[PDB]
Amino acid sequence: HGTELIKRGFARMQKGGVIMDVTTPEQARIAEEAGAVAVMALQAVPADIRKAGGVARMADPEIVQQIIETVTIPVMAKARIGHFVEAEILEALGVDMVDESEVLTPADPFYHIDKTQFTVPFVCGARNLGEALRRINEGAAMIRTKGEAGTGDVSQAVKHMKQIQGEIRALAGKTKEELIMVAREIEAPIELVVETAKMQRLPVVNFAAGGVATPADAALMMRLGADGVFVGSGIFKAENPEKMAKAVVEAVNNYDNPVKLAEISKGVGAGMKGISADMIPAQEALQERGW
Amino acid sequence: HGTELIKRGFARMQKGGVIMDVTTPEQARIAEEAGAVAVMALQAVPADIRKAGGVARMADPEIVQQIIETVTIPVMAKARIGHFVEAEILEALGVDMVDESEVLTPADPFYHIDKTQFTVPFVCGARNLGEALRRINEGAAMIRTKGEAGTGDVSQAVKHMKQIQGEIRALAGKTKEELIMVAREIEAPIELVVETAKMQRLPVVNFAAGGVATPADAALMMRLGADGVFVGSGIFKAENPEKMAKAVVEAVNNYDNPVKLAEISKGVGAGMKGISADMIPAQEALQERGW
Amino acid sequence: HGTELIKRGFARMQKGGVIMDVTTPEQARIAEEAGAVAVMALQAVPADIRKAGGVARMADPEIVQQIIETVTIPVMAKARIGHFVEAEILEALGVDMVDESEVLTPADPFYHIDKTQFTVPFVCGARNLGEALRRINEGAAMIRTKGEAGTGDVSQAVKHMKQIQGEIRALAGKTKEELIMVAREIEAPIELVVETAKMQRLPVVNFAAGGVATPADAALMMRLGADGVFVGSGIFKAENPEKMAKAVVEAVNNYDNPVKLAEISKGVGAGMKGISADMIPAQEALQERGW
Amino acid sequence: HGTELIKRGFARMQKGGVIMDVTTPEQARIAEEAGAVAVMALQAVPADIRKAGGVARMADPEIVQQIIETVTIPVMAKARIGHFVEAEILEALGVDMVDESEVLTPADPFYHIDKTQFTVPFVCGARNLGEALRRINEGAAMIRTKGEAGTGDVSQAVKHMKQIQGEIRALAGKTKEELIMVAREIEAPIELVVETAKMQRLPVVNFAAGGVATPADAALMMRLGADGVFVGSGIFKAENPEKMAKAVVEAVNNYDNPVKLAEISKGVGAGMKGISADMIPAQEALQERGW
Repeated sequence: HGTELIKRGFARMQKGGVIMDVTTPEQARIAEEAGAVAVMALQAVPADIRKAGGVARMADPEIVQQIIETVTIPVMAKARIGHFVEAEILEALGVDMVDESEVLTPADPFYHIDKTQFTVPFVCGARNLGEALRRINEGAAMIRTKGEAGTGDVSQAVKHMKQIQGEIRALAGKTKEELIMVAREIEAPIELVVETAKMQRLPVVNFAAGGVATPADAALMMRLGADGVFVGSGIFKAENPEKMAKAVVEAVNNYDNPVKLAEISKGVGAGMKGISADMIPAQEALQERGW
Repeated sequence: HGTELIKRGFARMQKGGVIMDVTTPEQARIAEEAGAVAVMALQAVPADIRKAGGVARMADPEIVQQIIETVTIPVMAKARIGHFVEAEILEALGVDMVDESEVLTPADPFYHIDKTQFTVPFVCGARNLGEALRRINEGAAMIRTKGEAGTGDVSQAVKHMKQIQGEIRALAGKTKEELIMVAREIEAPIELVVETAKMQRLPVVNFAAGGVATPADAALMMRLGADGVFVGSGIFKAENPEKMAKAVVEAVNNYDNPVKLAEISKGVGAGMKGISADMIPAQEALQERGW
Repeated sequence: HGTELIKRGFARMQKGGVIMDVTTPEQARIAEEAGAVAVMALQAVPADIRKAGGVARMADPEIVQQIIETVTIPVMAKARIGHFVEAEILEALGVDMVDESEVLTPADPFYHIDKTQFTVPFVCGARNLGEALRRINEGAAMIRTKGEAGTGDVSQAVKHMKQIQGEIRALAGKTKEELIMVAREIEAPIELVVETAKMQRLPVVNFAAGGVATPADAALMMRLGADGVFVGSGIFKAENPEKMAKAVVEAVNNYDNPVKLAEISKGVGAGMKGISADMIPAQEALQERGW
Repeated sequence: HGTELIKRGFARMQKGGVIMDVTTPEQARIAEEAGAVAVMALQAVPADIRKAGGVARMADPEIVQQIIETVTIPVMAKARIGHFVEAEILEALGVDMVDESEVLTPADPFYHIDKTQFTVPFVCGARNLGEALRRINEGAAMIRTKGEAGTGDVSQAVKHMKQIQGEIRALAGKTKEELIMVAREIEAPIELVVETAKMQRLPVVNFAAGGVATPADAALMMRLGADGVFVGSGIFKAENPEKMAKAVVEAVNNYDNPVKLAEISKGVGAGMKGISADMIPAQEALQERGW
């Protein structure tokens, strides 16, 4: 199987980019022209998944094969939580990274995949520091904040990004006898809590996902310490997907220049009509999945 | 960056005036002719925001650019709570004051902007004396009562205005050992609670907002000690926006002359059909935002 | 009045020493010969105060005058909480430092003395970081952990010493927006929480008090980061006060040399028969005083 | 410092023996003649500690020096929980093993010693599998069940011995995905829970302590899987310490021969008058210490 370094060397190439979720070959072609670094083939954007309801599963193998033949950038895919056979079918198709999505219906209500047995690197969700460290223990090669997929509200993504980054800053200065106590409270391996405290960052690349809907929200996450952004319903549910796409990609490249950001936001168009994240009942919140 | 005095010298020029919220260049032209002191460009008046629902964001940069070119009085804008990048884009556009509105959807559920790092002065909401003093600590150059935006009921604005002004009157006569105890109960800096107690007023200009719907309500707030009034849905959701506008502006200039106030109120027209503030559930109350 | 620097320059001379509580001139003479740095005149050691009960007050002015004439090292005294007139009488007698003791019966159930109006430096108790910072705000020139006076159990002193020092280590690495949140939770001035976080120690000298009963416990507190130790009932309620005194003084000077510590502990004698700190009801715990 | 193997090679020499707690040189001489493998010097047997109350501490250094000069078998000692300076003084005296006893008054209510920094091997208590694995993580070179010291009731020791050994038997057959779930429930390192499951025993020597009072109880613990027995108040609080001593030592050597055990128990004498373990309130139970 692929060494952990090489899986933690496919996740580092994605730094400072944008990943756009697409459903058809034409949408995949659009994203590549805008300058994206990867695409995420799925049957329907997270906004539609809330609307349609029912049971969501892995995309049809026919679609993921067509997108791959259409773009040159790496292609990712989604699999249900704990469905180690779905992740086997995607890997055989040639995807470069499999995303254990909480958007799709969980298949195993207790366990996640055993990601160390596979070769393709994975990406997993995380709400706090405890969840980030457990996932890396299982072999996750990247982490992305859960947020609230399909709502267009960046309130939840910022909350989870300050929880992960807020805790990692407190670990500085603590003594060994205390870092052992923290590992108990957050229920994380003690080997990682010491590796994190020495580095002051998650030992794997960390992205932002859920609620990114405008060029301003994209550059906000990069100013909180993210290495990139996952943009889904925000672009292709907007007024003009083509214009919004180039704006978001350019926003991440100039997240620290206020003068330029004003230029980008002009003429982009109206964003997706979201849903207030505080309006969603807890039982309906996708973020609650991924124990 | 701009010195606190100059930011606390742009907020003082607005004393004894009216600020009217507008959405289109024509509405901006209307307000200026009525004699207003400033306009607040936004995508939709707070009355529509309740009706439309969804996620509300910063206005389109194209609109704020058009209003600025249309009026000579200063132009303000709104930004979401905690979205320090949106406040960066507005400042680059040339607005003279950015309003951290609780009407829009909060972007950060824990923190507000760090307003001391910017040059354009800010304005922030407040329900009591504790909230007013914390905001000024962060660099707010003006305070306005939250009220209940979009309801047309002046019950909530009066309540919050007697909470802020009622507390500042109790601080007179107290001894140092006691002013320290108050700062604990209201959770405010002790340096400000002593500056307030010596001045018997908020050290920054204070306006009234939310529920002002008639020339009588406008002059009521000025008789409770306000320095001005923020009028939003009240004017342009009324029967005749043009006539209501001149009446409200004239009401604030004669708030202490009963004979004249009768003359102003004649022929103005029917006010906006409001909503009883006591009918709104707490979870739906915009005033609860702005912790 | 004495400048805060000079009061924070009388507290620094006491670093790396032992302060022994004495009741009679002969006990005061004993402590000086053992090499102590100061004595604390009081009517009865904290062990007797629990036994006798009743109301405890400031020592008789006749006693404090006799001790001062007997020793050359500085003489301290105790005063009740909030009794600003008792602290006035001691200062006139010539004591060099007044100790706002929680052992004595509180006189004011809401407020402490206003220690900035006096010239003699003060010392005050503290259970956590919040209490340490409030006391320094009022003008305290030294801090000592409350512990559980008169029990001979070093369990409580260690607990409070890891609470104060444990919190100061977490403050390293935090950002300004977060140090403001901490100051709210611990209810401390924001100016101090930033001074502490930059220094990684309390800005004033910190001692250990309560439960020190053997040469081992004395060197334990110095190994947790204390600058000294307050030893009360431990020495003069032991089998041989003369031998225990020289041992404790020598323990603090060799707290980091295991070979020597064994030599000191040989032939010292039996320590005071203490009381298990977990056996004391909360209403009877002296540490609960000093809100 | 001593390698973990050598500390886990001083604990293995004690297999299949008896360790007798002694207070005076004569008692130490008695135990050696009976054929014991080690002695545990302390100020008073656990039976007296309950009766005397107060605060219990490390023995006088004079006593531990006298016992060592009297016997040829290794000499152990006790230290309070979390008192890393007391364990330093004993090591300098020449003891071969330091016992972090829960019988003595805890000195640190949150943490135990950091036993990896020392050279002398340690022994620590344990009520279940979770506690046994955490202690070994810190560097414990032996484990002994807590039981209920000083009661003479073998009900509690058997309970804890079936908890530790009962859990280790369930771990057989489980899959990796499940051994990770167990490590969460028992809050133990995942590296040890896999080492235990492969060996089907604690990776360090395990003894029995608390409630052993007769030659029958001694051989009962050895039939439940113990490697030895710690006998304290049982022998020297009995009718005839000399006869009981040889009986208990001989019981452990013939724990599996019913015919011989009858011969040993004849003429031994009356055992210590114990206290029913179910009569002791939880707050008074020594076993509750050692979190």
